[PDB]
Amino acid sequence: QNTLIYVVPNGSFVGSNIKLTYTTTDYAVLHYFYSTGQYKVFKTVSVPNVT
Amino acid sequence: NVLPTLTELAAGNGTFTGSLQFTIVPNNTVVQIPSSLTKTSFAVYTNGSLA
Repeated sequence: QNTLIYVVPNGSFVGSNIKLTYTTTDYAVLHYFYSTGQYKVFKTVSVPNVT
Repeated sequence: NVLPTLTELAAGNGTFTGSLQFTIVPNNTVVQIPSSLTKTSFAVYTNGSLA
């Protein structure tokens, strides 16, 4: 119900990442914060460069 | 502002990317190599100027 799964081939494993973009489910929030740039929020999860 | 504005690659990341080009514009600076050590004098205009 709450799980997201990203699968990449062998060649795309290095730095395989997911970017989450959350948008308001509201018209007023889209309208009133278009200028400030805080009506949609994005973040990323990536495979760490590990030793 | 002729300098490009470094745009962040991600929200709250700390990495800002732009563009920086370089070239060499020759200038004048006389360097004298005496003939007492080479039998032929050398008047050398140096590298130039980094731009």
